[PDB]
Amino acid sequence: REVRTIKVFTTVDNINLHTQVVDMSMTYGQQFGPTYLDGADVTKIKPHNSHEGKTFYVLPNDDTLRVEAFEYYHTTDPSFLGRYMSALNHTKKWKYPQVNGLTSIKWADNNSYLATALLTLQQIELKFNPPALQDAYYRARAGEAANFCALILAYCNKTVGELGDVRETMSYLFQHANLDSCKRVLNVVCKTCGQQQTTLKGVEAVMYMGTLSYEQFKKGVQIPCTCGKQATKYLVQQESPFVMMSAPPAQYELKHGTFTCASEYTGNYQSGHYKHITSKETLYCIDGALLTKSSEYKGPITDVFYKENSYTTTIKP
Ligand SMILES: Cn1ncc2c(Nc3ccccc3Cl)ncnc21
Repeated sequence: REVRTIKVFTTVDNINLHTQVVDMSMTYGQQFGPTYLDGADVTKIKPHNSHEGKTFYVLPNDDTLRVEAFEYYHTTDPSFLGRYMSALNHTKKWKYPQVNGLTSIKWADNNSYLATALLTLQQIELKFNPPALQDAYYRARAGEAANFCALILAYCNKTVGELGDVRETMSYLFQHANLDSCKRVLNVVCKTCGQQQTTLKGVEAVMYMGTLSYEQFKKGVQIPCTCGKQATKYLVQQESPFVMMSAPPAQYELKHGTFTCASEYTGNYQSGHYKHITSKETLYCIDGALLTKSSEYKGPITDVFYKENSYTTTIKP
């Protein structure tokens, strides 16, 4: 019969704010359904004076919100916002030191794979299609990386605390990147079967699993033919700002100025730790918040990133 009310804003995207007047006697839950304040689940909290004028996230439960959510995130996955908020609640508590002019993450909750991915993303040319991802990437480049990390988690369907794979993370993120112009032309040659050429576009044009060396891919790599015998696969043409070469972790020597950055993986599928090696004026090894320099580097490398623009082979088949 006596009611206290505050004004708050609800949103799915943090750009379109929708005015609400809420009753302080009931929970946010009772009023909006699942509600979050800066990542924290406030579904079962009651509105408080300090809340007046703040923005709360809600799940998209009307047509306007569904459209906004889709336009912002480019996903219709009903669990997405929940998982993002959940992740954000953890990532907002992590530390993001500047290390050698790059935003890193101090180790917490098995986040070594995310630190490595975050560092990599700052050194290759990539534009994301979902406004959420692109906005968050710009802020992460500027030093505020908590949202970006939470979004990477939500898009890769990974929970805070779980061991992650960098190659898999890059692959999922790449699905949301504009890589439509990227083109790869391959040739596979059999002394018996002949020469078979393949054109790839998009994510598949910038990724390779089986060798770390971009040079080796240009020169030719041995693979089975349908004939049963050994054929040569080699890169004919590449049009992309970068390429990613991956392989199961093995001892490998990184030579200064022959690549942009690399992932080191110590461990197996059940446990392990990533470190990031970048080529600048010398070799930097970024391990979360820790930085070491060296002229040479030899370690279990699993991904290497190289710069590219437009490459044509000099091989005449
Ligand atoms: C021997 N081994 N252990 C892991 C692994 C791998 N993927 C992976 C999975 C989880 C975390 C990190 C990575 Cl690199 N790919 C190839 N060989 C691998």
